Amino acid sequence: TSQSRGLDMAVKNANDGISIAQTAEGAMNETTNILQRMRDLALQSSNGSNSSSERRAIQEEVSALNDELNRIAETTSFGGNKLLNGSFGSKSFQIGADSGEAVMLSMG
Amino acid sequence: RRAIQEEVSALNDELNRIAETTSFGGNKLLNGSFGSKSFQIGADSGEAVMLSMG
Amino acid sequence: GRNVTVADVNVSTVAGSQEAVSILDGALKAVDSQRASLGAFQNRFGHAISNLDN
Amino acid sequence: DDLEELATYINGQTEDVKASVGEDGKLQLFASSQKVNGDVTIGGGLGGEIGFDAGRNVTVADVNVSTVAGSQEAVSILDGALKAVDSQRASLGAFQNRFGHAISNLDN
Amino acid sequence: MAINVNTNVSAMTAQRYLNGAADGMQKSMERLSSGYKINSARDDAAGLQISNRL
Amino acid sequence: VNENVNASRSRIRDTDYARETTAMTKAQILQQASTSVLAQAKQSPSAALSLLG
Repeated sequence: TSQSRGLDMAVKNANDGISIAQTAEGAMNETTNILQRMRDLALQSSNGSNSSSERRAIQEEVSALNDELNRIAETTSFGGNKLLNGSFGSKSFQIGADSGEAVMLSMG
Repeated sequence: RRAIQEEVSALNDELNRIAETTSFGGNKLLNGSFGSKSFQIGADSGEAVMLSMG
Repeated sequence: GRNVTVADVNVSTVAGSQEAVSILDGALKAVDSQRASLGAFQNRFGHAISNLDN
Repeated sequence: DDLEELATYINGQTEDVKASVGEDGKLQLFASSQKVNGDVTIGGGLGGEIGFDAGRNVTVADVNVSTVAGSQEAVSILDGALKAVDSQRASLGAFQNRFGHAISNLDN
Repeated sequence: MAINVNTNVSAMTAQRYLNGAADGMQKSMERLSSGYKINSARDDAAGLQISNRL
Repeated sequence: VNENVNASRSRIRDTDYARETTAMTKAQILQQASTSVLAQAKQSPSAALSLLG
């Protein structure tokens, strides 16, 4: 019964590990969409039909989106526990009924 | 030339009308008194975005 | 060099009208630039809405 | 990084203090009375450039929301307030469980 | 739990959350007839003012 | 003068079919929303029947 109670704590802990990476990856989904948009803008600016002025217009879009990428990195969090700012590091999720049965999760 | 000028002056007076009357619920936008305001788009304090219209 | 804006646009003479065509060219760039600046802000907020909802 | 992005970056980097920007663009910090003791000492080149005044004590009653600076500070005040009420609730809950075991032990 | 007769605190909890559920659907069912989130100052205090101003 | 007066009268009195039809359809959806919620609202006292029964 000690093992049984520990297994429920392991299911609960593993569920938390699932949700923590779910929130982190969901923010990564928008980051992919933003970078694809900035790649569309980058290809557009490279055209020789664009004079100086429209290149400033693309830069304004790119700079605004670039500050948005830093925004998502520094604001995404799990109940105040920041994820994508690089301060999470490697943390272990204990998914066993005995001490020392964790799994290491790290994101850059 | 004064025929064109009279219409140009009317349009110029219209530009000042658009700038001075365009408002968002009594908050004028294009008259230059808006300045820079922080739009809070986060679930925690100090996560706002600066917007400014000249 | 004397400062001239859209208010001082006086097309009653060819000199004033020739300058006028150039003055509004400078004004259209100012309006288009801030419109594009607002448009970048709007797209930035649209992506923020998707991320916040996600 | 402008002031608003600087406030976000300070928020992500450390969780002890919370940064925000006022009406005029003035970076206000908030050191919760439950997490820190004594005054905060601010140094560095950025601290000298921005300039930082003395520490004023605020509470939930002192919350003024008629200004955007007051509302940005308000979110931080009630975050330390929510953590304060939740801290005592856990203490009471562990106490209810403790006498739950005491009642059963006394019955045996 | 001493099995009692005069007190039924389990049922008091049941009707308390029944009260919250019955009220909760009343707000939604009112909101859907009218089509408005803010049917009164209860829901959004300032949201009522700015919506009325708009 | 008659042509311009007629145009002015149309702007003041003659209906706008683009706007009026949208208002009619929106009102139609509004009533259908009201009948649906009213139908669900009439069964609320039936939830009071289960307690004593």
